[PDB]
Amino acid sequence: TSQIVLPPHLERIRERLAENIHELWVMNKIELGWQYGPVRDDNKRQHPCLVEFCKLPEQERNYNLQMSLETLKTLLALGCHVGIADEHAEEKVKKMKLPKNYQLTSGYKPAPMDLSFIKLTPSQEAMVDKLAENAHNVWARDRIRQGWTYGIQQDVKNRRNPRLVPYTLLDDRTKKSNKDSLREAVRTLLGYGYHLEAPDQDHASRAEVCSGTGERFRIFRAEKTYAVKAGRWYFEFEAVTAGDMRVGWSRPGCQPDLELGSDDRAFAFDGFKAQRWHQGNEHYGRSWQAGDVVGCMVDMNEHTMMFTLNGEILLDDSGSELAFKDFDVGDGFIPVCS
Amino acid sequence: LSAASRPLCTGGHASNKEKEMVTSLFCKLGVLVRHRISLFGNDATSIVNCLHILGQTLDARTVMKTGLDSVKSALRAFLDNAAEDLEKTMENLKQGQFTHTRSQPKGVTQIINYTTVALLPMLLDKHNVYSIYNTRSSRERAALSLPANVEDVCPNIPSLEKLMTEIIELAESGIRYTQMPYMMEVVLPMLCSYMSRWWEHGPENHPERAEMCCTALNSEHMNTLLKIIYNNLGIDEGFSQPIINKVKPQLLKTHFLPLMEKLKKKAAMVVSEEDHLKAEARGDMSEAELLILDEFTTLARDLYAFYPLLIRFVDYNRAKWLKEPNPEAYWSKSHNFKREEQNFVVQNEINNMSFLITDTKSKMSKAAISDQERKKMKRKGDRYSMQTSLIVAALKRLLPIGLNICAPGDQELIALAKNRFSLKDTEEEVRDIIRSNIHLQGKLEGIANVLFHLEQKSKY
Repeated sequence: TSQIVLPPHLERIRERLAENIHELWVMNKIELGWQYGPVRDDNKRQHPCLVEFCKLPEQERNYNLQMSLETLKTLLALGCHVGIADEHAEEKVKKMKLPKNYQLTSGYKPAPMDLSFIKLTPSQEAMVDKLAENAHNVWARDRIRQGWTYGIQQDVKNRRNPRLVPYTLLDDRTKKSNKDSLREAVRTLLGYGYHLEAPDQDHASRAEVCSGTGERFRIFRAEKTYAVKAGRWYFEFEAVTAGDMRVGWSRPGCQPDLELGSDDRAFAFDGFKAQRWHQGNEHYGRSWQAGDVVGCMVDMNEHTMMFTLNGEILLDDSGSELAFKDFDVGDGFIPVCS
Repeated sequence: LSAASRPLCTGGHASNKEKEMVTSLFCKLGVLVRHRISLFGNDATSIVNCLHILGQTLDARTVMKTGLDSVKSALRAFLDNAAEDLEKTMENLKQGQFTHTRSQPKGVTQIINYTTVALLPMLLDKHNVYSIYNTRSSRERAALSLPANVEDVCPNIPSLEKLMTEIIELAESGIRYTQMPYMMEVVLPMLCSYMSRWWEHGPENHPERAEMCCTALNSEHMNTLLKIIYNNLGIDEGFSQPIINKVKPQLLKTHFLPLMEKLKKKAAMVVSEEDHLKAEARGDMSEAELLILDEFTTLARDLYAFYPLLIRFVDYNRAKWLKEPNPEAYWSKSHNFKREEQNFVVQNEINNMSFLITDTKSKMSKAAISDQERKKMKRKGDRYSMQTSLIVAALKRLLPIGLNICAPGDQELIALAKNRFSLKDTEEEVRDIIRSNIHLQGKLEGIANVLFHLEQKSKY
C-alpha cells in the first residue's frame, strides 16, 4: 500500500525535523564504534558514510532528506491529528536541552539527550510496526523488480531471505536492530514532545470480533430411525471452544433449510448468547468455560425439556427446571447439534 | 457532519441539551430558592415574590426527571453514545443536586438520585481538571464527624432538610464506585480520615432519633477508602500515604477483630443493633488483595460466621430488626449451622403440634404468631440454601456425613409442610408487604418455602 501526500504547509517543520534527526542519527552512528573511512574500507571498521550532517555529500544528503520525508509522510498519514504543541527547541522557541548530558572522545561528538522518562503513547508501537510494514512493501516491490537473493526461475541467486513474507517468517528477534532504531527514533520524537492519540484502541470502534457468520453452519444428528417416542433418555455434549453452537432436539426434516431452534422442526439451547432457541429468542442459562459438558436430558412422558451442565441444573429467570413445554409429540425427537 | 459531543450527533445532543437545560434552570433556581430575602420582588401581580422567573419553579421539577433519566438503560446507552462529556455532566448534576438538597424541597428526588448514582459504577478529566468533589467536600465537612457533628451545624438547622434519612441516603447514593473508581483518590481520603478517626475515637452511644440507620453512610469502604487525623501528618507527609505504607491498615484491621468478637450479649435489641453496626463497620467489604492474602479472609469469614450462629441460637423471635445483612459467601461453620438448624426443627415441630390442635384464641394473634414464624423462616432460608448448596457439592466426591446430617431436616420440613394454610396465607401477606427487596434468586451471580433450598435438599 501507499499513503497520502504531505501537505505543503508542513514543509518547514519537515525540514527542521529532518535536520535534527539527521544530526542525531549521524552521532548515534559515530557512537556505534566505527570510524571515518576514505573509500569503502568497511573491513577496517572505517565508514565513509559515518560523517556529520553538514559534511555529508549531496547525494547522501538528498537520500537522507527523502527518507525523512517518507517517514514523516507515513507518520502523518495514519489519520490521527499530529498538530505539534511542544515544538522542538532549535532556533525557534529555544529551550536548549541536548547539552544537559555530555560525552566526548576523539572526533566530532555532539551531545544528544533522549527523554525516556516521558510516557510513550500506546499507539507508538503500532506506528513503528506500520513503518516496518510499509518498508517491507517497499523492499518487496524492489525484490520483485530485481530478483535479488533468490533465483526462482533464472537460478542466478540463492539463499532466499525471509523478508518476502512480511511478518510470519521475520520474528522480532531477527529484526531487533531495526526495531531498536525505530524505538530510538520515536523516543527522540517523544523527547521533542509529540503528543499522539490511539485510534486503534478501545477509544474508537475499530476492533474485529468475528471473521464471518451467516454461513458455514452445519447440522449434526443421527438416523431418523432412532427417533425416540417414549421413555426418558439422556445424552451428553461437550464443548471445546466458546462460540455459536446450538444443542437440543430436532425432528425429521420438514422445513427446507434454516438454523436450529428457529422453526417447528428443531428445539435448541445456547449458552454463548445465553438464550434458548425455539421459534425466536428467549434468554436462558449461562455461558460455558472451555471443556464443559452440556449434559442433556430427555423427559418425553410429560413433554418437558431440561439440561444439566456439569451436574448443575439450569434454571430460567422464572426459576424453573423447564426449558420447553406444551409441544406436540410429532414424529419423535432426535439428538441434534449445530 | 462530524460526530462529537454536540457537533452534529442529535442522539447524544438530546441528553446534552437536557444537561444544558439542567444547568440553566439550576442557575434560575439558585437565583430564587436561595433568595436570602424571601420578600424581594413581592406581589408578583397576586402575592408572589420571585426572582424574575415566577414560572419555572414547577417546570424545573418536571423536566429534571426527564433530563437525568434520559434512558432507562443509562449505563449501556451512555457508554455507547459517548465517553467524553459523561463525567463532567454527571459531576455538575451531582453538584446541583447537593446544592438543591441543602434547601427544603416539597417533593423527594431519591429515585432520580439513585438513577444518577447508577452511572457511577458504569465506566475524562479524571477528577483533575474539574473538581467534582469540592461541593461534596463542603457538604461532608458539614458532618465530618456525625457523633461529634450531631447538632445545629446543619444548614438552617431543620429536622427535614439534612438532619434526617435524606443525608444518609444521599451519602449511600453518592459514594458507590465498586466497579470502577472515578476520582483521583485525594479529596475523598482526607474526609474519610476524619470519619474513621472519629469512629475509633467515639466511645459514644444513644444516637440521634429518626436516623437509626447510620450504617448506610458508606458502601465502598476499604483500606485508604487511626492516628492520621492530619494535624501533624500534613506537615510530616507534605509523597507518603497508605498506598505505599501497607503496615497501618493491617494493624487496624487486626485491632478491629477482638473487640467485635468480645461482644456476646444475649437477648437484647441493643445487642442486635450493635451487631448490625459492627457488621457494617468491619464486614467483608475489604477487597484489598483478599484472593492472594487468604489468612485475613479466612479469619474474617470465620468470625462473621461464628457471630450470628451463636447470636440467633436461643429463640430470637424478633428477627425484624435485621433488614438485609450481606451473607459474604464442608466447613466447621456449616456443621455448626446444621446442628443449630436441627435443633431449631424441634421447636418448629413443637409449634406445628400447637397449630395442629388446641389452637389459641384471637385469630389476629394467630396471624401475628404466624408472621413471626414466617420472619424466622425467611431469615433462616437464605443460610439454609447456601448450606444445602455447599453440602450437595461436598457429598459428591466423598462425604456421607453431610448427607446423614442433612437427612433429618428434610423430613422435619416435609412434616412441617403437610397442611399449613393458616400459615401460608400469612406468609403470602408477609411476602406481599415487601415483594423481595433484594431479588437474590434472580441475580444468578425475598424467599419462601419451595425454592432453591428445597430443590437442592431434595436433589442430593
